[PDB]
Amino acid sequence: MKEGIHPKLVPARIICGCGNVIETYSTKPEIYVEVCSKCHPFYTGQQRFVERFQRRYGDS
Amino acid sequence: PRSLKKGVFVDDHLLEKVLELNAKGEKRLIKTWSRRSTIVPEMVGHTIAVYNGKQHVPVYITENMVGHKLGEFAPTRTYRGH
Amino acid sequence: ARIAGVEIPRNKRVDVALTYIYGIGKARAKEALEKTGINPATRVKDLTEAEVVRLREYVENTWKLEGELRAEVAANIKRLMDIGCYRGLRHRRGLPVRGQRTRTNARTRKGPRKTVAGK
Amino acid sequence: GKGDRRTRRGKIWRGTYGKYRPR
Amino acid sequence: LDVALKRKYYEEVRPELIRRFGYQNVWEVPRLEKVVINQGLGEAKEDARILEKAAQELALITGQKPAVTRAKKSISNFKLRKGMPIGLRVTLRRDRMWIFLEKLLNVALPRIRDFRGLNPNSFDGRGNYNLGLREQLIFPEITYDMVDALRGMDIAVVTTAETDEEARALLELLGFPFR
RNA sequence: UCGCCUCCUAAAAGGUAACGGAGGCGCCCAAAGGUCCCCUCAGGCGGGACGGAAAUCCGCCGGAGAGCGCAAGGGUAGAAG
RNA sequence: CGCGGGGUGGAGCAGCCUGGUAGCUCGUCGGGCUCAUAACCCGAAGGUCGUCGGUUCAAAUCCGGCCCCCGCAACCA
RNA sequence: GGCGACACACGUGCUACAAUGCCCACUACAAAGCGAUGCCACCCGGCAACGGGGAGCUAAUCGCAAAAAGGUGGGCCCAGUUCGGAUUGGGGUCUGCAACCCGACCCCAUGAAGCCGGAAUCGCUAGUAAUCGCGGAUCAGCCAUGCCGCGGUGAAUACG
Ligand SMILES: [Mg+2]
Ligand SMILES: [Mg+2]
Ligand SMILES: [Mg+2]
Ligand SMILES: [Mg+2]
Ligand SMILES: [Mg+2]
Ligand SMILES: [Mg+2]
Ligand SMILES: [Mg+2]
Ligand SMILES: [Mg+2]
Ligand SMILES: [Mg+2]
Ligand SMILES: [Mg+2]
Ligand SMILES: [Mg+2]
Ligand SMILES: [Mg+2]
Ligand SMILES: [Mg+2]
Ligand SMILES: [Mg+2]
Ligand SMILES: [Mg+2]
Ligand SMILES: [Mg+2]
Ligand SMILES: [Mg+2]
Ligand SMILES: [Mg+2]
Ligand SMILES: [Mg+2]
Ligand SMILES: [Mg+2]
Ligand SMILES: [Mg+2]
Ligand SMILES: [Mg+2]
Ligand SMILES: [Mg+2]
Ligand SMILES: [Mg+2]
Repeated sequence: MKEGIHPKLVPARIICGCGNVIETYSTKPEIYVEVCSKCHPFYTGQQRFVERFQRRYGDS
Repeated sequence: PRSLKKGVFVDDHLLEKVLELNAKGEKRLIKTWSRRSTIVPEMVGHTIAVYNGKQHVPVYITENMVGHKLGEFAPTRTYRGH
Repeated sequence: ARIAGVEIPRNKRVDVALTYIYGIGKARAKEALEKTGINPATRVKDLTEAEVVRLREYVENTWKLEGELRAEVAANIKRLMDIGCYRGLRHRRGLPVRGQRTRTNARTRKGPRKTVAGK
Repeated sequence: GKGDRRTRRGKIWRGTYGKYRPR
Repeated sequence: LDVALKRKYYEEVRPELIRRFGYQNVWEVPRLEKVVINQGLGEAKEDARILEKAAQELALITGQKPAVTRAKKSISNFKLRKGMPIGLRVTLRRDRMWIFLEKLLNVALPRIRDFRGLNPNSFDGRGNYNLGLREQLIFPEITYDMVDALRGMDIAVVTTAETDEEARALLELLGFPFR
């Protein structure tokens, strides 16, 4: 690289809602992150949050 | 809407030709005037001829017609833009 | 700090900073501050990064929210459109649905007034 | 405002009671 | 040089890849060369200052400052005089590729609003994969307190895999969320 | 119409006429000049936020159909770009 | 066929020379004042610029042909 | 079924665009008129609408009843906002044989136009105009912001 003009790219430690993210190798060490994904919330470990009327009215 | 626990309401002169078909073995065309009536699970698959004010409209019934009164699907006036 | 989606709120207050979330307001919120046992009248500018991650992961993982919620309302209509439902014809070709008269002001649901010509 | 049904001031106007106008 | 994905590529990506298609030679393996980020900014035509803040931002998230594309030919329908800057574009590879790529998967993508997956049809038929971003503040180095305007980029991912399924495999086992 | 340039007429050297067929010139450039090093096009197909036929990117294919300030002709990437 | 000027919202006229951006009066439409109409007042709409091709990055604008328009001219014989 | 259509045009209105203001707690001060085919105290479930029960009164006896502005304390800090409550999703509740067309109401989410309105133009001279609640008719319910009444606080200004 052209010595001078680049960002410094030191190893970092980064966080998320889960445990720490390890590798991190980044400009500006020690950043926080609202959502990283290895969760088993959020789409990895899938999980949710026609259907209704045949239940509620069925006898009533 | 319809008070829950009081129905739900299907005009029983209509229900009387569907539990007369779905739990019969005969299953074919029907032609009503009762749009005030709620719906299946026991009519879904039949073909009811609904009334608009002027004549009898055909509707096929599916599971996404969850609890819609029978006139939600046979509208009452004509526009066609211009 | 950030909540559902990102939807970063800040200074104002903590109880209102949640109105500014889509899918939440003044009711789905004032409860979820005692669910985390959190004083409302404090400000998202100052509140422990501890008590932030209760809320962040409380609400995202409580119910349908900003993204998945608008996702829900959308295909709820293409359900009513594409189906022939009356309430959904007033969508397929764009008019008021529940009740009111259309010989006068629908100018919210009907777009700005497009004058034409008189007899 | 006299038409915010979700307030005390608007429930008085409409004449109804609720969570925001109890008795 | 120890970067976790560079590690994870060699141990547990290559093996599962060799035994999945069956490779005579060690080089026939799909290898990950030259991911390239391109910020198309017509949004800086008369304002020159929009670019210099954009590039300080993009470098902050790649450890290289980008080079500046300039306008190939002059086109009228949009202002576009024939020499102007219309975007930034950085080629990063070779362990800078990785520390960028690994970061993107952990933090960036899961921070994308509503994220039901990465559409898996962007394979260009000779085994490279490109995708586009909306906002810049999904990366860790972007504070929401330095975004003067929201603007995204296109991302190229070049791969030595002669076909797309091997491109598909190389990237999946690398940890790429598809549909 | 009147001088200069390009093509054809022009009969494969040159030259060749008509109130024959068609176009340009009366400038421009301090870099659009010298040199040394480097680079290679138009176009098409696939891919890619705001990008639409064509702003930018990435892939393959592309021997010159691009470019060479301005008209045409000749020339030209093994460069004159 | 000869020279010259032109063709632009419904009418009439600018804009074209000097490429980027279509304007003025009237009319038309919606609303006012009026018992009512006109006048008057407040808003609005409305066009690819004869046409085809070329030029340029971009064409009402520059270039060629065509087409209509007005004007001038066809003398010695 | 329609009278409830919707490219649009006008009349009478309501609610607003906010800090003399919004919200929440506590706390007061009226009149008229209705109601034993009804008005429902008080208890219980319910966020609530409402539903259970149930006491009283043919009613200066009992009930609709809380009057609201105001008062007190406190929160919001000039922000399309805790202004504003239009539109739409979902969940219910009661009337009624029935609520798609086409009902009222409660709750959760949504928060739209609107930052005092061109030419024009209306009402009002005193307890009036403004602003705030309340009742009644019709009436199952109700599209009431309407109509007829009731009291609360309470201006400005008329040379001519
Ligand atoms: Mg209604
Ligand atoms: Mg209607
Ligand atoms: Mg409000
Ligand atoms: Mg009422
Ligand atoms: Mg009402
Ligand atoms: Mg009452
Ligand atoms: Mg390849
Ligand atoms: Mg010769
Ligand atoms: Mg003579
Ligand atoms: Mg009817
Ligand atoms: Mg009527
Ligand atoms: Mg009204
Ligand atoms: Mg008023
Ligand atoms: Mg009395
Ligand atoms: Mg209770
Ligand atoms: Mg009463
Ligand atoms: Mg203000
Ligand atoms: Mg606005
Ligand atoms: Mg109805
Ligand atoms: Mg008087
Ligand atoms: Mg008021
Ligand atoms: Mg009534
Ligand atoms: Mg009323
Ligand atoms: Mg009333």
